[PDB]
Parts: sequence; structure tokens; C-alpha cells
Amino acid sequence: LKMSFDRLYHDIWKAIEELADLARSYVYNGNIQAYAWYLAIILLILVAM
Amino acid sequence: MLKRVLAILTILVIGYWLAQGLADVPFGQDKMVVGKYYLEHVKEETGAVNAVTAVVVNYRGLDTLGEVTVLFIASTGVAALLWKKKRERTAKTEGSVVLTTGARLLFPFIALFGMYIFIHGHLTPGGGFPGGATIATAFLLMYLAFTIYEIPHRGFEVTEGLAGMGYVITGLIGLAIGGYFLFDWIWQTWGWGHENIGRLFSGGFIPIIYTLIGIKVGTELSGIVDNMLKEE
Amino acid sequence: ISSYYFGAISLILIGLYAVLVKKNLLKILIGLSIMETGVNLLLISIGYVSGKSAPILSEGVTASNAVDPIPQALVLTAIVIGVATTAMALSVAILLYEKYGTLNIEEIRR
Amino acid sequence: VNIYLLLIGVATLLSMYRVFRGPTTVDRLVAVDIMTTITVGLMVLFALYYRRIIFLDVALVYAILSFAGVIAFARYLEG
Amino acid sequence: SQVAALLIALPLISAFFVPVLKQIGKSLIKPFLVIITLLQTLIASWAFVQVYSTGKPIIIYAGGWKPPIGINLYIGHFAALFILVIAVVSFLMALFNFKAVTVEPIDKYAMLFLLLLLGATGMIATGDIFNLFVFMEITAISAYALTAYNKTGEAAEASMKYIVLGGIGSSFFLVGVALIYGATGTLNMAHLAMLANDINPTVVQVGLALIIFGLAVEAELFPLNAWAPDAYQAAPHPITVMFSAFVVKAGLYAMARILYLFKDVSGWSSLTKLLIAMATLTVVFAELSALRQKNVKRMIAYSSIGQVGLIALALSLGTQEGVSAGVFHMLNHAIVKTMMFMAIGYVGITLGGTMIENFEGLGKRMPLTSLSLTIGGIATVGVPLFNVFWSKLRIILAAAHEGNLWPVALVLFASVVEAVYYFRLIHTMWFKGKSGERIPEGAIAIVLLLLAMLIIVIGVYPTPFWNLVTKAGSDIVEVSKYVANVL
Amino acid sequence: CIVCIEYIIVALMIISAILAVEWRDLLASTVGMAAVSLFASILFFFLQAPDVAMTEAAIGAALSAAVFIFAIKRTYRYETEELGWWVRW
Repeated sequence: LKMSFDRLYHDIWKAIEELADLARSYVYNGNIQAYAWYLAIILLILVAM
Repeated sequence: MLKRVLAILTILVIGYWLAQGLADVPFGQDKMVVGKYYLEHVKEETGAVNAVTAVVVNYRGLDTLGEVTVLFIASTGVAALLWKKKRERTAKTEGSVVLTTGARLLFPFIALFGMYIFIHGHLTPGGGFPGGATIATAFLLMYLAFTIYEIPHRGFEVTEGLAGMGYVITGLIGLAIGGYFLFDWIWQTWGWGHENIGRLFSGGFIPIIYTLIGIKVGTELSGIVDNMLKEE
Repeated sequence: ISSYYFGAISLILIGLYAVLVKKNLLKILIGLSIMETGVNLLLISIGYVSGKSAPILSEGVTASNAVDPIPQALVLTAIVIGVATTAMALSVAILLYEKYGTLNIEEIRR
Repeated sequence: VNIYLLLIGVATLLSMYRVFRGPTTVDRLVAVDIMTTITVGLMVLFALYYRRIIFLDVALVYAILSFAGVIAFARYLEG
Repeated sequence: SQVAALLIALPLISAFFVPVLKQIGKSLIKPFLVIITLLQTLIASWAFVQVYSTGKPIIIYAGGWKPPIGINLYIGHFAALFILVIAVVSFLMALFNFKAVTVEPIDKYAMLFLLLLLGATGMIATGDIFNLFVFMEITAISAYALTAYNKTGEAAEASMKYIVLGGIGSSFFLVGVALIYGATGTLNMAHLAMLANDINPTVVQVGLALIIFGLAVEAELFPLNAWAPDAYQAAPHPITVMFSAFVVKAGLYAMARILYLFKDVSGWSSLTKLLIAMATLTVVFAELSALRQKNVKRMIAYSSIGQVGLIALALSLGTQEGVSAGVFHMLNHAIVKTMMFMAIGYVGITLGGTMIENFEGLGKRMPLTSLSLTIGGIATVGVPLFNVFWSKLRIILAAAHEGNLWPVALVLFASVVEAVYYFRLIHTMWFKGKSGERIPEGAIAIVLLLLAMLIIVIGVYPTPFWNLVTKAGSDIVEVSKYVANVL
Repeated sequence: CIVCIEYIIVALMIISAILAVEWRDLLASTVGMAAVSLFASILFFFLQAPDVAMTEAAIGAALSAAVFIFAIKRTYRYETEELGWWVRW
């Protein structure tokens, strides 16, 4: 009974929920030049065809 | 040094991609698949011997309309972004007197000439937009060489909307028959039409639409620099 | 390659380069206006037939000898598109220094 | 009809030295203001080169729009 | 008939008559907007019942010049439907903004709104690629001026990144137009698709890639999106609807129009395999960034991006069984996102702000406006016999024959995440209240609810509405019956 | 000549483009923007389309460059990149 599954699913959901706080701050910045760099990266992928 | 050099690498591969993509033709002749119809049918289908004034107001007739929509939206956007009910000048810091008198006498010299540009879209190049922009330049010369020069706003943007309406009322009374149909040279609606072909009797329909659009874009940028030269 | 192709794509190149690496906001708007200028330069430099040339006379010059009557109508809007967009963005460039205290993209924190 | 053109190109890239170097804030301004008049004199010259009566109609319009620009550049410097 | 060409001219003449009556008084300024968009619903309904009367669209000419030398407004089976739904949504906005936005100079806001309606009926009626660009820039500068119209610092910067990103995208779009014209020489899409099979295989690739690119920037997928959950957070409350309802759909349609105009060339398959991947990358990031979200206007702003990403998922996958069902999401998510930004707008105008701390406790405190947010938030995961359930089932079944089980297990993953941040919101407004302040708001207690009864009737009767998008998929599925119904 | 002055104008436009973004003084950036509008107008005229040349003359010379310094009037003039105790933090 020391190895429950109630604990593991709360662990995996808290990991997804803190990844939700992770992707919020990384991709969605206040830096305008970050979005310019995102546009230049996807344009570079269009170069790569 | 990381960001600048890495940007130069990616922008070099962008420019190489466009230059490899620019392998269509080395400035050759074979380009007009529909463009020959614009040239060979411009002297008898509109009246304006000008090429560009007949294609952008008659042929691509909903594109100077989107253009004046864009300029009017720039006016109302800057006016909505700057609104304080006070609207005073900066410090006005006079500076010279051969400048105020310099732009005084020169103000009708550009007012005569800017009108000359948009009335003549027949043998002269251009259209309504360079003449309207230099009418706005004359407004700017009187606006950047005096201590106030506030043209009265209540009674200023009225004629801008009136000139845009004057474009669209030629589309709406143009809807008396068909889509556009010029209302002016092909049917004796208000006056005559198609006298000869050169600067005799103002060609077809294209001059009066350029007077109206030149009046609209003439009061366009002058309003923008007006409500952007206003402090608290 | 011809000089017009390279020069119109390098003006777009420099206007693009002045959006990524530069940090002051009005320098970014300078990059936007430069890139729009190079864009309408490319928009003209597509239809030059290397030869016969009088787009607007049609009186002293014979017809079927003018250059590219399609892109000259594409550029008559697409230039003043740029000055209307720049006049719109300049208002925001004024408001951002009025309401906040600076004009650098790393310091503007809402 | 032809030699003058290359002379004006020599003139304008020789005026380029003032906008590249020059430590002051206004030597660049005196660089651009003179660069417009030499290119106006270029723009009148090509009317001979292409034999067109309409190519002078852009030259005088550019003879206005230099002067408004250089007043506006040299008015914030005073106020 | 060209008598129905007033979908652009009537908003134009009224937006040029509203600065004529701005000095004639103050009374008939904001009531000038309601009667004109009611006339817009009338001229839309004329075209709507005339398009579905016969099997032929109205080839609204630009004068006495037959296409391709002129401009054609191919108001197809798609276009009359979308002009109708934008007319009815703008009429729902005009009877909303009469007493909800008067904080700021509405002296000039009316023309900005109506010019957005002009860009609306221009963008989903365009035939020329030039007119496509011009109407998109009308909508773009409309959005530049109207997401900035609060002047509060956080709202001033909210436009700035969008004006510089929409500037760079419109720039790239004109380069792509210059290259497609550089190979062919024609502009009208009728004469373009019959020609673009053997123009040049190495020139059409860069032009099509950059056209899809520069048309994507004003819309949203992954890179060029983060201005949008900055624009909905900081704008006037009625235009957050008209952006989230409309402007995403015009961009996603005109992207998916012109992509299905070149469906014969090489390199196109890698382009739609990128567009699948970026649409899946935006159903995950947008609808998972709303999980730890504090501002409730942002909590819906992220949700509206994730619903348009799955529209992009099926708008460019194949040809059928999902493009005609991808439209079934665009005419459906506009209504349910009209419901969302109504309730958030009414909270932000009644109580004040959109923080959860001043959003908490609306079960007993607020009337059935909170029930409208309830029945709206129920219909984004699509749990009961509702309409987003029907539509999202049509989109997930669309991602079967091509691009399967990875571009399913991310969009369908997001609806598991979107299941979380709604019932962390509906719970804290119905069963946490402890505050009985009656605060009567019976001015939208009927109008939003007749809208809320419009999603309950499509939820039980989809087959009176799913037969429309079968004949309204015929403008995007093919080229041959499209071209032959022009020339 | 024919093509040599074209190469001169286009390299002058490029060197006025690169040096339009390298400077920190924003009034100098308006100078560089005005010179770019100069060489664009000359290239429009040399590519034989006078309509766009005179329109860009009336737009980019003193309605795009003289609206920009018009905006830096009540704003910064430098980059303001800064010696110091609590600096570059």
C-alpha cells in the first residue's frame, strides 16, 4: 500500500500543469524580437522546403 | 556577437532562397499573359491615354477604394489614439522670421501645383495621391512655420468624408446601370462624353474622380500631422 | 543576377535584419518602413521588358511599347499602405513613451 | 547625352563620404540635402536620355519634397 | 445580379457619412451604427437567399470588364453564408456597444468598427489576389487602431507587437504576390489556377510558401499568434468579439482558399504537411497556456486561438469529408465565442475588470448571464448533444485518411486540457459565491439568451444546417466547377 | 554609361540601408530613411515608371521621413545605452 496510483496520476497531472506554466512564459514573451525570431525561424523552415 | 552573426547567416540563406527563386526570367519580354489587354485596349475603352490611371480606378476599380479606406482608417486611427480635449502646441520656440514669411508666400505656390497634379492624370503621370500628398505638404509648411496654425477641425474632416462619399456616389449612381460603367463618357447622363482623346474635354470619367480623391487624400495627412502635433 | 533584383531583395533583407537584432522601438519601425520600401521596389522590378519604354505617353510613343501596366497599379496602393501603417504605428510609439517610462523592448513590462 | 550621366554618378558617390563618416549630427543632414538637388539635376537629364516630355513632371515634384523634409529635419533641432 | 454588390458599398458610404454627422450633434452617433448594420443584415439576407435559391453564385463584376482582366467578387455558397453570419454578429455587437464602451471617444469609434465590417465583406468575397491583399490590409489597420483604443499602457503595447508583426507579414505577402505574378503574369484566381500547373516548379514553391506565410501572420497559428492573446485581453469589449468571431475566419479561409487553388504543383504537399504541423502546434500551446491563467479574459483568449487551430487542421488536410466540415466549425465557433466575450464583457462593465477575484461569485449574484457563460463553456469541449461536439467530431474524423493519429492526439489532447480550465472556472462562479448582491442586468438577459437558444437548436438539428455546408464546401473542394462558374 | 550608374545607385541604396540601422541617433536614422527614399525614387524613375517615382517622392521624402522625426520630437533622441554602479542590470 506504499505504492498507490492516486499519487502517480497527481504527479503526472502536476507535471503537465507546471509544463502549462512553462510554455506560457517561454513561447509567449513580451519581447517583440522574440516573435520576430519565431517568424524568421519558420521562414527558415520554408527555405528548407 | 552571437545574435548579429547568426542573423546574418539566416538572412543570407533567405536572400539566397529568394535569388534562386528569382530565376523566372532575366528581365525578358514574355510576361504579359493578361497585361497586353491592359495596354492594347486603354485608348478606346476608358478614354485616359494614361496607362495606370485607367487600370487602377476603372479596371481594378475596388483598389483605389480600399486605398482610400486605408488612408481614412489611418486618419481615424491616429485621431482615436490621440484625444485629450486640450490639444496645445509644444513650446513653439519661434526661431526664424525668413522661415514663417518663407513658407507664407510659398504656401499658395504649392497649393496651385498640387491641384495641377491630381487634375492631370491624362498626359502627366501620377494620379490623385502625389498631388494630395503635396497638398498635405503645403499644409505642413504652414504648420511647421507658424506658432499655431490650427485649421478648424469642426468643418475639416467633413470635406474628407464628403470627398470619399463623392467617390462612392459615383459608384452608387454608377449603379443606375451595371457595376461601374463610368456614368460619364459612354452615356450623356449629366453632360457630354468622348470628345476626342487628348486633353480635349477631359477625356472620359477619370479626371473628376481624381479631383475628388485628391481632395480626400489632400485633407488626409494634414489631419494626421495636426492631431500628432498636439501636446497637453 | 541583375542589380534591381539583388537591390530590392537586399532592401527587404536589411529591413528584415532591423527587426530581429535591434532593440530600440523606433529603430524597429525604421526597419518596417525600409522593408516596405524594398517591397514596392521589387513590385516594380518584375515587369521590365528591357527595351520599349513609355508607360504614360500613348500620344508621341506608339502603343504596345509601354512597360508593365499591371504592377504600376499594384504599387500605387502598396506604397501609401506603408505610410498609413507607419503613421498608425507611430501613434503607438508615442503612447508607449507617454504611458510607460521608456522605449526599449526588454524594459516594457506590463 | 551619355557622358554627363556617369559624371553625376561620380558626384553622388563622392558625396557619400559625408553621410558615412562625419561625427556631428547635422553633417549627415547637409549630406542628404545636397544629394537631392544633384539627383533632381539627374532627373532632368534623363528627359534627354529617354526623349520623353513627361519625365520633367517628376523632377519639380521632387524639387518640392526635399525642401519640406530639410525644414522638418532642421526644425526639431531648434524647436 | 450586381444589385447585391452593396455588401461593400453600403458599409463604405455609411462609414463616410459618420464623420459627416459627428459635428451635427452627439445624439445620433451611436444609434447611426445599429440601423446600418441592420441594413447590412438585410443586404446579406438578400444575397443569402439568392445564392441558395439556385446552384450558381453571383459573379459581382467590377464594371463592364469580364474577368480575368477585371475584379470579380465570386460570392459563392461560402461567401453568402459568412457575410450573413458576420452581419448578424455585427448587429449583435451594435446593440451591445451602445451602453458598454462609453468611457472613451466614441466620436470616431463607429467608423473604425464599420470599416472592419467593410474589410469583412471584402475579405470573404475577393477574387483578385490584389484585392485579397488590399482588403486584408484594411482589416489589419482596423485592428492596429482598435486594439490600441484604450490608451492605458498595457493596452498601448498590446497593439505594438501586432502592428510590427502585421507589417512584416503584409510585406512578405506582397513579395509572394510579386513572385506568383512573376511566373504567370496574371492575377485573377480564375485565370491563375488553370495556368499554375506548368508555370515553373521552382518559382511557384517559394511564392506559394511566402503567400501562405504572409497571409498567416494576420491570422494565428504558432509563431504569429501571441499578439492575439494580448489583443483580446486589452481592447474594447465589443471588438474582442468581432476579432475573435470574424478576423480569424477570414484569414483561415483565404489561406485555405488559395491553398486549394494550387492543388496540382510539387512542393505543395510539404506545405500542407507544414500547415498541419503548425496547426497541431497551436491547438496544444494556446489551449494549454490557459491552464495556469489568472485573467479570465485571457482564459478565453487562449481558448479562441485553440479552436481556430483545429479549423486549420481540417481546412488543409485533403479535399473533402472535413473541408466542408471545417466550414462547419467556422460558422459554429463564431456563435459560441460570441457568447463568451459577451459574458466577460458584461462582467467587466458591471463589476469592473476581469480578475478572478472580481469574477468570483456569480451564481446568485449575477443572473442567467452566468448561465450563458456556463452553456458556452460547456460547448467548447462539446460534451452534450451540442454543436461543437458535432463539429469537433467531424474534424477528428476528418483527420483519418491522411495525417492520422499524431495530428489527432494533440488537438484531441487539448480538449482534455480545455476540459480543465473551464471547470476550474464554472466551479468558482456557481458554487463558491457567498455573496447575494442582486445587481440587475436585464438588458441582455433576453438577447444573449436568444443567442443561447440558437446553440440549443443546432445542437439537436444539425441536418437542417449540415446540408448547407455540403453545397457550401463546393467553393473550396475543387477548381473546375469554380472556374467554369466564373468564365 | 548604362548599367554602371545603375550599379552605383543600387549600391548607394544598400550602403544607405545598412547605415540606416547601424546608427544610434534617431534623427540620423531619419536622415538615412530619407536617403533611402531618395535612391528608391531615383531607381523608380530609372526603371521607367514616373508615376511611382513622383508618388514615392511626395510620400517617402517628407511624409514618411518628415513624419518620423515629427514623432521623435516628443520622444527619445538616443538609443540611451549606458560607467555606472547599478548599470546593465
